[PDB]
Amino acid sequence: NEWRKSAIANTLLYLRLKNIYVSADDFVEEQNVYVLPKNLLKKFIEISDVKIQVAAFIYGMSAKDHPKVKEIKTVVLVPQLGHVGSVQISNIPDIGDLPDTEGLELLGWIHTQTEELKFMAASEVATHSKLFADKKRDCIDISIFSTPGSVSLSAYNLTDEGYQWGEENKDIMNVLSEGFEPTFSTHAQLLLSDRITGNFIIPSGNVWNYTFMGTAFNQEGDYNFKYGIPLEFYNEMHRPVHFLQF
Amino acid sequence: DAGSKQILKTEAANVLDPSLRKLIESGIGTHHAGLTRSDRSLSEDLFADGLLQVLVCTATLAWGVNLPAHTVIIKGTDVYSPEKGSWEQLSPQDVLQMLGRAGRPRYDTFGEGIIITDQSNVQYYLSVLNQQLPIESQFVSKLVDNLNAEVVAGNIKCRNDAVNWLAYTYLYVRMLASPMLYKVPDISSDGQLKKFRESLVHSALCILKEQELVLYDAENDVIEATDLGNIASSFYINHASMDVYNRELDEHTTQIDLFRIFSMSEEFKYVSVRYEEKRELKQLLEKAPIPIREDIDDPLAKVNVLLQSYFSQLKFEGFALNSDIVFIHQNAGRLLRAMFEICLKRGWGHPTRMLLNLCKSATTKMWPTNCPLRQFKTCPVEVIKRLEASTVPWGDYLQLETPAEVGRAIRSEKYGKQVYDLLKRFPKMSVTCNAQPITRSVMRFNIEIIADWIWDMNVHGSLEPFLLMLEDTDGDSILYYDVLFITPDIVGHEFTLSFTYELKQHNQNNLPPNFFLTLISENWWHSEFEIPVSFNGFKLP
Amino acid sequence: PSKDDIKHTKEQLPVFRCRSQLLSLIRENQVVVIIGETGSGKTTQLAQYLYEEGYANDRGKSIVVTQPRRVAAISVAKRVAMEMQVPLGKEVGYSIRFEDVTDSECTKLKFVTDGILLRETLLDDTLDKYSCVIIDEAHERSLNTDILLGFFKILLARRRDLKLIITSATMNAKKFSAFPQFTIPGRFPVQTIYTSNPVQDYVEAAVSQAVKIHLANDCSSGDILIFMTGQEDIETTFDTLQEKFLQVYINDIEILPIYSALPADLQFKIFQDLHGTKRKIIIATNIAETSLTIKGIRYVIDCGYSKLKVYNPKIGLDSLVITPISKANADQRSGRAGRTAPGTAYRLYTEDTFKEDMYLQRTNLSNTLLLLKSLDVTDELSKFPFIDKPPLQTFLSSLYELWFIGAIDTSGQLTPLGLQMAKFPLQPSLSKILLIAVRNGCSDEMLTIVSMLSVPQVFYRPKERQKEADIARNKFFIAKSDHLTLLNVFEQWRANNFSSHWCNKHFVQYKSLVRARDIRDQLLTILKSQKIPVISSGKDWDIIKKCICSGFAHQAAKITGLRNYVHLKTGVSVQLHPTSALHGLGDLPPYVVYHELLMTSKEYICCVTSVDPFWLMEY
Repeated sequence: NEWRKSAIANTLLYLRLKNIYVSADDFVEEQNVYVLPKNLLKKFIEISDVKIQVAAFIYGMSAKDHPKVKEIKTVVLVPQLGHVGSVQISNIPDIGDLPDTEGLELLGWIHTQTEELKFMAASEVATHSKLFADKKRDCIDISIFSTPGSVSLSAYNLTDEGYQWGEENKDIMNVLSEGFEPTFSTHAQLLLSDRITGNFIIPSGNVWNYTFMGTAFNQEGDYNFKYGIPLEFYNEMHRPVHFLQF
Repeated sequence: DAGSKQILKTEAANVLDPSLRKLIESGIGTHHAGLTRSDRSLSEDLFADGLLQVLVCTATLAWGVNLPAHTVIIKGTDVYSPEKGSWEQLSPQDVLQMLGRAGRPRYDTFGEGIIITDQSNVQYYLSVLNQQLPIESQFVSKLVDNLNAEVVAGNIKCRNDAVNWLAYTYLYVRMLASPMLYKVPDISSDGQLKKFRESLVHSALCILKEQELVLYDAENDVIEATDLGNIASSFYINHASMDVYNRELDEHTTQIDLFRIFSMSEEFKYVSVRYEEKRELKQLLEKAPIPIREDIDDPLAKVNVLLQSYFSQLKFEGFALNSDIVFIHQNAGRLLRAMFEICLKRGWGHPTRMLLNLCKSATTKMWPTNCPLRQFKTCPVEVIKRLEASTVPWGDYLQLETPAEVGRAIRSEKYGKQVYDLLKRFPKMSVTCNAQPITRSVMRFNIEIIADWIWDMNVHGSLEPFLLMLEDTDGDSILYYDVLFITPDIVGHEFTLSFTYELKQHNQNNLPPNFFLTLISENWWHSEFEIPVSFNGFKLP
Repeated sequence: PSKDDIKHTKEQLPVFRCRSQLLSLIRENQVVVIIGETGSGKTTQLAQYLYEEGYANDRGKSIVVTQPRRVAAISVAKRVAMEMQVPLGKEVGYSIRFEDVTDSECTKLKFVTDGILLRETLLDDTLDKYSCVIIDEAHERSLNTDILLGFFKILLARRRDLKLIITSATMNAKKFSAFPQFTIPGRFPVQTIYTSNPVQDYVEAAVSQAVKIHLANDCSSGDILIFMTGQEDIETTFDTLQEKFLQVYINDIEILPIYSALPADLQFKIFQDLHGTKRKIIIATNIAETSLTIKGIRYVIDCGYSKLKVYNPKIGLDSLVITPISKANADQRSGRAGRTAPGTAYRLYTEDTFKEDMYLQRTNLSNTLLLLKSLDVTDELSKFPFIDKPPLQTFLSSLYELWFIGAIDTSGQLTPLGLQMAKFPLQPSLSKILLIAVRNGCSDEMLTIVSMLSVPQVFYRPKERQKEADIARNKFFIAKSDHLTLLNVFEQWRANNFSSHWCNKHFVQYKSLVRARDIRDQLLTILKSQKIPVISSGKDWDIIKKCICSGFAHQAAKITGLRNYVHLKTGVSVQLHPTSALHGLGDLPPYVVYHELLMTSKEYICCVTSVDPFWLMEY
């Protein structure tokens, strides 16, 4: 029962949202800006763990006003298996056959972490390449540094050196740390907005957190999906096993 | 030995299972509940027929049965009050019920009643059995709760209604007659206790107003009925408990908190963790499925762990504690409901949804994370275990419309045809919903529903009720609700619902992508069906 | 008392510390994945714990089995019977090719080879009444193992009520995740060396001699357990070692060879204890790689090579091929060393060590495609979430092979022939020929021959012994056919039952006769279960040997002089195997069908059978 302590902790995780910090630099109208609806952030943290990483894809689309303002519309939460400092994510979901999905782009992923950095780390780069290397290269990464008190958002692109390096690393160990570069990643323009509201898409089975089911986690699984309200990380459904002891 | 023994020892063998039989061979029976229905009926009937000389009883015999004996002995008069969290003396009515067994009226010339107790008590039980313990009113102790219920029934608006009401109480008839006992100030001034009545009513009302069960203006003298007081009356909840539910229940209230809030109820004020049971209790508190923030010193931890146990039907050794737990389930139901009622009124989507399960969980004596084949009383014990361990989604089993197919998933042939029949008896809905903007601010929602189960009277009763909510995109804000009662004439055929909801200003300026519309069985696990309600192309006028 | 002593003993083993966490996880999950050290208990004790936690809260269960090899099935069945104080046919029982000792129906636990449970999946495409399989030695990537995954993943998506288990001591955690893990900490340690110059020709008999002198200068009492690739390098290395000892030097050492083809008593001598100062120096193949507990072994070695069997689809050519082992084989070998005391391993591992290079775990997928399409796992094979299927190339060979066999229709969906064949624990070519042998009314001789072209070698050949003895060749009598030597041997064996003595007197390998028997009666019983007419009935030896041409059906030969050959797949030049009946003569019909084509230092053709021009021309 390491989790019991974490599970109790996650109840107050809503208080971290009185302190929301977004990484900013000089606005460049030559490159994109990603708009993340504030409600999605609030929820995504509310369902996250304090220690273990939690991740989702983001889908959105450009407005007419500016083709370079990509509004994020939907966060797709998918079967996955979290760890401290890394997360194993299933493949890009097929959501084509859902309603209102007319002309969404897959813009990238978004995830929690417990180490504040100014650059994409090595598990990030491994996973970012795993997911997007051969599929869609411009996919950003929105990294959320979540810690007692606050959350701090940070958006990155990955360079091709990054991708290549990530392709080389099928696996990542605690100690190996071979060939890594902080310059692999570049600041991407993120704006949090409260004037658009986005929504969730969750697996049809409803469970996204295969920690306590790590045998059944299919990392190339062809899964089904629906619009819906995502479960919390230590939600009873993510823990069939604990109700067996009792 | 010749007459009885063959007639006894025939009968002694046949239905007797436990250690009861080695007692019955000796002509003495035992009789309690939680004993085989045939086994206790033998006891009654052998004792009735002269063959047992001695039946040893728990108190139920005294209310349940008509089984007299010449002699009745109360061994001991110590009883455990779980309510009071403590050992106590037999109440007078229990002793008088027990003694009503003494003496067979048709046969016996007379009857004998023996009480056995500490000398301290003897004087007391003397008075009880000899017409000298007076009947006196306790109406003040429950005055606040009972006043509120008439306020809620709308028979009280001004506090003169209250002092009239009190005149039809026993308290009142009894106060007039022994004002010193009831601590009246001065009957001669007060006459028929008009100022006393008014004063009780006042103090009562103020503590009610303090807790938001009522609205009160002393100066004006208007009594008014809150929605919260209206729950307290309807679900028979202690005012203090409504207070705790008021402060503690939150938009961000969580499963782990609910168990705590539940355990905070006035109903469980006296629950204490006694020294001996503490070792066993710690064993359960660390295998607890929902985290307990509270210590094992704390009483709240006990009530919490006990309730979690009832949901898992845990076997308990200690008698003390097993009585305690029983006390909890018989209240758990209507407390958890009162909690649910508040959250639904207040709009909090997520705790409302969770409370509804706890309510289910306390009816069905099982947790959410269990396939409801276990919910059909009429399923075998092995078959579900194979459907739980596998991990195939619950709903997944439901989709198959072929009786052979369902049997292949089970991996049993004959259980596969009977479970197909059960499956078709599991409640399910179809929901469609479009929306129509009436004005800019006002949206009408038009819903069409089909109920898809085949009715069985043993399995569904007269009706199966269904909560319908329309909730915001976050899934945190209940925007409309209504309860649908499905009945055997309703299943299979389509119907329509319409309602309006007034969009908040935020959403008026930028429509959200969607809302949600959800139907949940009040009774049947994992029969929830929700659909998104798009606003995709929409122009608000 | 003896059973309460067995309990006490069980409760000291490392896996007992986890037994409740384990039992919960299984009960709660379709799937599992035990991981735990070599000797930890995983075998013996997991299926005990499952049976027990039915039997001790009023329930019953079933179960099935632990691992891949015949000797493991039988041996750890006999163990677990002793750890119950029961005879084998109560709650024990095994099932292997040619040997079965059934359990009661109900409680009871069912210890089998992989291939046998695949055959039983014909009578249950659901594998039901079986609560709880188990998993044994999953990291032995055999085609049967990998087939029975595909079928079990699909079954568990049908029938959640079922329970799996997985289990090894050496296994990729990441790979398992891709395809609840439970780690069992605790054993003895095994100190591991790596040779330190290119191990390039890996019976560097110099490396071998010098290592055995070093591990005799350390005065550490224990037995050595070399691992070698086949009977050739076992007999050369052992013989060479003996020669060196006479030249360099029994009353200090006994060499003992261990291969599936040696007499069953010689096999049992590996586990026996040698006189006083005599060190025992096993030279074994991969049959000693997994499960076993040769008490006395302190000191492995490991030449890092195995004996693979290597199809090519486009030309239809099989071949034996000495190949680098995989990291999993290396780990299992080393695990033989620290089960009963601290040990060493001596990985002769440098070149194709490159240990990094050494593949973690290479096999034709056709059998596993049939299981993916007979459990209805039905997207397609190449969107099965394997692990592997690895290469796309080998996937499309298997789909094309099933298509041409008429196991698959125009839509990629199974035919009735394909469904039946997916239920037989054979090659599907051999399953096709079996159905032709059930029409004809020749099923029982075809069943013997199909089982025999899926089993260990049948004759015993002493050490360097360049050929059969002329008694064994006069088990073919007239007809130049390995397949009929092995029938005449099997007929006669089935009568004797004084049968260790019969085997000895005719130089035959007792546990290949028993395995072949068991395989034959399983394939017959699965036939009958799938609603078929058997019999045998007339000049069937001719119709039967003909049918062999369609069960091994690119494997046709010529004869172009003494011990020289000529594969009728465009003219390539091969040798009759030195074990064959037909290992020398002029004979009568110059066309042979064979069971294997085996790369060595030449290509060689294995179990042969002469077949007339009409037999080759119309099957």
